[PDB]
Amino acid sequence: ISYTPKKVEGVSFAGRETPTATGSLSVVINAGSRYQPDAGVSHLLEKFAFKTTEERSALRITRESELLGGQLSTQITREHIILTARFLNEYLEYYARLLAEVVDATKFLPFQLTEEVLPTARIESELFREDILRVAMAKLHEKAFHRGIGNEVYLPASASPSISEIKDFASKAYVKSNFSVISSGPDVQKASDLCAKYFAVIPDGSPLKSAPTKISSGESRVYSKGTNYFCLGFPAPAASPELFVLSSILGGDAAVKWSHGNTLLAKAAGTASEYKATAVADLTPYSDASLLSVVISGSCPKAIKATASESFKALKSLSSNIPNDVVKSGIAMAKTKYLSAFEPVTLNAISASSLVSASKGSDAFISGFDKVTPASISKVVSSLLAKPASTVAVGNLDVLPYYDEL
Amino acid sequence: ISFFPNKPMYHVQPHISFITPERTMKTIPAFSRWAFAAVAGVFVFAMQVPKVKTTILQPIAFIGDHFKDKTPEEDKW
Repeated sequence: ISYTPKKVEGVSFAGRETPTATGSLSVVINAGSRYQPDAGVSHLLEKFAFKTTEERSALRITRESELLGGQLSTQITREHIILTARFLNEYLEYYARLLAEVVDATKFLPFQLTEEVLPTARIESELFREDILRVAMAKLHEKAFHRGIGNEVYLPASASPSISEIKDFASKAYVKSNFSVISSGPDVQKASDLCAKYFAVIPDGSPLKSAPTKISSGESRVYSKGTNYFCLGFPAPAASPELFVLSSILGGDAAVKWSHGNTLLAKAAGTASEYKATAVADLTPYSDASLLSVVISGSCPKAIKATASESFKALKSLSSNIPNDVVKSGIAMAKTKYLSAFEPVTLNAISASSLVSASKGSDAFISGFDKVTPASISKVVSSLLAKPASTVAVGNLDVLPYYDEL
Repeated sequence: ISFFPNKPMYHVQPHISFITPERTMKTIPAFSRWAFAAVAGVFVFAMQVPKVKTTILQPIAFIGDHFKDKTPEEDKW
């Protein structure tokens, strides 16, 4: 159920055996927006996936994959670049070869950047900028962390890196010591042998070095005419089961489909503004940091302000003592969410962090949920409220509150 | 020695510009029908010409009676 790490021929491997008819192959390269030299280099390097290699052209890579009936996908986060390809289990060797060729020899033709790669990045950046909530969350991330993981993931409208910079970054990043291989087919030994045989020609460089994360605080404001948002942010140390339990105790999302909820945030909203503003919370683990955020949205700024004050009071109320039933409910919900975040074969923000970390990412993490006690949650909350939080306000700025008025 | 070695069932046939024997074999009935229609139209647009009338239309039975002259001794001066 959980990936088991292994190392063959200097290649990091992590396999999983499932009873299905399909499979998956991915490479998790530590070359995300955290390590980029300039702005937007990681995005363009990721967009260069499955382009004209030294042995094949883009036409071949696309048309012949279509003939074989397979899907090729790419992904970019603030800390990773993921190249994946799902297929029927009968075509493992071909896709292993394709991924190895893409990683190793992916000759960067100067006229492809100005014809196929850059417009796609522009369109993706525009689509991201249209989404208000994603922009607000990115601004909160940038305000909380200084520059380590607080960079800008997508390409800004006023940047244009040369092909030489991308080629240099690719030559410095695509090395045998800077990624791993994730497979979840019905056979593991065969996939392991294939990956060991094929991913052994890339030169063995050295992992990229980045400074430890620097944590601070700050508040940003912006104007909008549509719906209004007010997001809180509490930077936290490396993720622990207590943090997941706290995030599930805060709650915000209903269990039953058409209902309100009995979590602290739901009750705060109900007793504050008669369910005219919704508050949800979630946790985003990282390599050496975490961010717990509370998002309050609605159309009435007065209701948003009132429910924000009520939710802050409710969160502050957790530092004294917690009844056992609340802890049990939070533990159950957190365990359910954490285990349900593993079913898809696509690597989300939770599974990738567990896989990259080699210190019992999932095998012992689940066992640590049942040992959470109210004292531990109280201590975590008390340590969380020492430094001030970071807020982002979107909409009418004369009613949306500051942090000092919460 | 094969286009798409993993799938040897495929092959590439001679072609000029999307002109392939497989497509060429398909359009033959259309060409034949168009030729027949053109021939029929040319026939129908020229059926009062004296040479055609006396050579092709007249000898055919059950149709030559209508396509024959019916002038008695009162004829060309």
